[PDB]
Amino acid sequence: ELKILEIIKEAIELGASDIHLTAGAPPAVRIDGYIKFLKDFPRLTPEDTQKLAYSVMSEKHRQKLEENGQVDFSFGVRGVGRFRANVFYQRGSVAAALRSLPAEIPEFKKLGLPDKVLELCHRKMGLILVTGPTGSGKSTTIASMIDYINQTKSYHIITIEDPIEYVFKHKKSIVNQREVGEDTKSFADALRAALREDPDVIFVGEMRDLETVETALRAAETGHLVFGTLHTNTAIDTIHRIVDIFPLNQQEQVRIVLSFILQGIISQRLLPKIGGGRVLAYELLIPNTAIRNLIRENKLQQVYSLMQMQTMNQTLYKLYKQGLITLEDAMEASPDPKELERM
Amino acid sequence: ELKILEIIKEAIELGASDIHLTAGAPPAVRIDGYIKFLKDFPRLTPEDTQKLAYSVMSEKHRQKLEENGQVDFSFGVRGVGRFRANVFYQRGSVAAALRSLPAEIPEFKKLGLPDKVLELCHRKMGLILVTGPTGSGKSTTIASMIDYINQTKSYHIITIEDPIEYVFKHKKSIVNQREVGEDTKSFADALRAALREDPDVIFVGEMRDLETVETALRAAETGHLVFGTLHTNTAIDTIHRIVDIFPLNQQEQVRIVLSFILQGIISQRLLPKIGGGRVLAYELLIPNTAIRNLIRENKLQQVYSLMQMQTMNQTLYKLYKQGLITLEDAMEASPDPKELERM
Ligand SMILES: Nc1ncnc2c1ncn2[C@@H]1O[C@H](COP(=O)(O)OP(=O)(O)O)[C@@H](O)[C@H]1O
Ligand SMILES: Nc1ncnc2c1ncn2[C@@H]1O[C@H](COP(=O)(O)OP(=O)(O)O)[C@@H](O)[C@H]1O
Repeated sequence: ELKILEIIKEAIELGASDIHLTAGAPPAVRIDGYIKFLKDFPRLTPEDTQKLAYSVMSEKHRQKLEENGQVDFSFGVRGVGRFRANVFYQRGSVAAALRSLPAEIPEFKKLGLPDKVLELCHRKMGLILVTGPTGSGKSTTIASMIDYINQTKSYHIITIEDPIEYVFKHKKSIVNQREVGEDTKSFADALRAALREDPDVIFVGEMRDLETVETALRAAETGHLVFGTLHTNTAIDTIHRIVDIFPLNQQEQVRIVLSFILQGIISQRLLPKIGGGRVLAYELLIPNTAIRNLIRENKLQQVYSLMQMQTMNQTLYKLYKQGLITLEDAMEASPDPKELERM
Repeated sequence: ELKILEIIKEAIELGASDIHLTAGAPPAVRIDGYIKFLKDFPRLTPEDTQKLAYSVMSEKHRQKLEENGQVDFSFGVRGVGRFRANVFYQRGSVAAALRSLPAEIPEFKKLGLPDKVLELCHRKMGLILVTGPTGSGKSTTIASMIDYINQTKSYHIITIEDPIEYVFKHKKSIVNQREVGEDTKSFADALRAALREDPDVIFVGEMRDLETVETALRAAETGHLVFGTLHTNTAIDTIHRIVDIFPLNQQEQVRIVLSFILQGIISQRLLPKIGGGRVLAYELLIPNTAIRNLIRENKLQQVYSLMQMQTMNQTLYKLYKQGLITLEDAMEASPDPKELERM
């Protein structure tokens, strides 16, 4: 009767985002943001949610659920696509929460970014940054850029992910994708090796460690175009954030580096549309003659003024000068009420 | 059908720099900077890239690919020459990236350095430094110097490398080459022993550690001519860099030492030629009566002024006073626009 290899069917048939298997309820499913218990066939599940859970768990996983009452892993079904699971000892039993992994990568056009971004991928070496609150298109924006490359250039692209969100088909180039925690054990002892694996483009899924940003930066300035992703929210704060987290025995030299190596910056926030709902706000900073020198001299604040590539407001407005984002959401996402309200 | 001992053939036949074996593609190859998939015979490789990988891996290697998802090692084929590999768990499989190791050492003449450099090797003890951005001839410049010696002197030369780039034929002297990570486990507990092995010339491939530079310096001032390689870019900054990284309870005495022991300095940058492409820029500092005393008194900046052996610009120009390096690259490599532009 009960088979996870089939529970996933009725879920993918309804278009669920997440499916949850607990102990007292019948397999559940998250649809349109709601939790609905699919009693369609399965009945209140027994503490043998451990049975279904194993019909997916290897051994380095099943034993891991024992050291600590939980495991975070990804597995693939030849049926539909790939899923992300997280089994854990819930209330003296076993509970699982399978998510879903993107089988297809979006056409950069569909994203929303300008036709300027597709030029960054065409650079030769530097530090392309994509920042925003968790849930703002970062992953997608990156996979569209890394995939645009994989299509038009003859490179060996190397990505260090946790977990591998999007996957890549070998096209005009050879892609190598290592999952931090399954293929290596860190972004460092993986980015460290990326250095000596002849990769043309490196990719760190997350850069919240000194040593990580340390190398992400040493690599960016050694011949490779690296893509990094901080959780900031604006341009000014980004470049600021990375230089600040460095001992002050050369916080300026770092400003110097971040000025010779910074290839681009694109912060994002996913606001709603009076359509289906998704549209994207953002701030794009493409260094020039002045800002380059500015950053180094740290005449920061003043650089924001030269920004006639596009402040977050010249954008928070541009979406409304048409009829998409309402005035309040153009504020509940606006990095500054003051800058706007004058439009 | 598939045999790494043969994949290397078709690669060396095309003159590739790197060859890459991934999982979805057919063995690939990096030619003229490009990634080309040699479908010549091999077909889309199966996850049995682990089979080819092992037809090269010993045991202290195959097991190492298990502790961490990667191994960095060198192996030799009696066919052509020696190669550098780096196998790693890529996307739940195994991926390899074999490079290539120089079978022959260049005639010092072909390098580009003046006829002054070949005199340093003839000194009796001191600290010969070769610095530059990774990719500037350091390895080659050194192997040409260490080999010029091996040819004209009756010495026991000892080199501590990681990895052994160039190899040496016993000529008028006996060469000993230890690979850090295979023969010993460090530049220190290897340079420490070099001290008591009666070597005439010592060689540290990399000196980015206190203890390392500590001994590289204690050895240089104990009777041996040692060759070191920092990643700096100019003379002034070099000697500066090494003294600064020393607790300030005698940063001057260190300046003192670096002034009695500094035998020479030659920073490099590989610029392009309107020919095939490679020509070399550089800054050469051969201490004298003044600079010796200068360094100690730390009247640094002023020493740069006595430099009528050759500033980086008197060079960045000398290449152009002929017709090789264009004016902009004579700047995109120039350690200072100001110093030049007056030529
Ligand atoms: N530019 C965009 N426009 C509309 N929807 C987007 C855009 N970027 C991402 N999304 C959608 O938002 C969701 C999550 O985006 P994602 O990048 O995976 O989160 P994160 O920013 O943490 O990496 C996905 O369902 C994705 O399709
Ligand atoms: N003086 C030079 N002139 C022209 N080409 C050079 C010179 N020195 C090195 N090269 C070439 O540049 C490449 C790398 O130089 P190498 O010294 O091995 O890198 P690194 O500076 O990191 O040690 C090699 O292919 C080498 O033949």
